[PDB]
Amino acid sequence: PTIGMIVPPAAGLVPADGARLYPDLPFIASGLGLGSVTPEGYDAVIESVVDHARRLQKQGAAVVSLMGTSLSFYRGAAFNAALTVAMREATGLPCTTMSTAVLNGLRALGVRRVALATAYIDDVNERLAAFLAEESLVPTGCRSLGITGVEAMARVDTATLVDLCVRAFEAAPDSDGILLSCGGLLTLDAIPEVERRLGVPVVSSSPAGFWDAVRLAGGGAKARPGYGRLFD
Repeated sequence: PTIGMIVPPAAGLVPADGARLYPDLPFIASGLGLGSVTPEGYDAVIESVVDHARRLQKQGAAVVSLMGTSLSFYRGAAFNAALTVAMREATGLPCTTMSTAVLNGLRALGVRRVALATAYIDDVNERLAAFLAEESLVPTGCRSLGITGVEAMARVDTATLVDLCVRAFEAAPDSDGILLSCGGLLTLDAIPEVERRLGVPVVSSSPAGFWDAVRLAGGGAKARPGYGRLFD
C-alpha cells in the first residue's frame, strides 16, 4: 500500500530515509510549509494537517502519517491523539503521527528511562518531556542543538548527531535508551554508531516514523540492515 506522509517543509519531499530503509516501498508526500521549528511556527500550519491528509488520500495514499514530531507533541498527548482522530475521520484511512511513532518505538524496545537528544530549542524540549511523561516515560535529561530553521535540519552532520546522542546519554547513563528527536535530521549513519558505542538503543524521529507507518500499512515489510535495533 502507498504510504502518504505530511512533512513540515514547503517542498513536500518524501523524507530521504524511506529509500534507504524500505527501497521497494511506495511513499508520497505533501508539504505544510512550516516556517520555523517553534510553537508560533506550528500554530501557522497546524490547522492545515487535515487538508493535507485529504490531499494525500486523493493521490492514492492508503495510510497517512504526520511526519513531524514537534507538530504532533507541542500541545501534549491528548492533542496528538485528537489530531490523529481528525485525520482518520476526514479520510477514512488509518492515520498516525511521528510522536506516536517514537512513542511506539520506545515502547517496543522496552525503553522507560529515556535520554533526550534533540535539534530543538528548550521551549520545545520542555514540551517533548511533558508529552513523554504523560505517556508514562521518564525523561532523564536533555542535550540539544537549539535550531529553529526547518530546512536547516538536513545539514546537521553525522558526527554532530553521534556526539549529541553520546552527550545526552553521558548525562544519564542509567537510561534505557535515547530519543533522537527531529524528523528533518539525517540520522541513519549516526544510529548504529551510537548503539555500538553505548550499548543502548536509539529511537530517531524519521526512521521511527517510517517503521511505524509501514507497520500501520500492514504488509510485514522488513527494513534493510544497519539502521538500528528498532528494525531488528
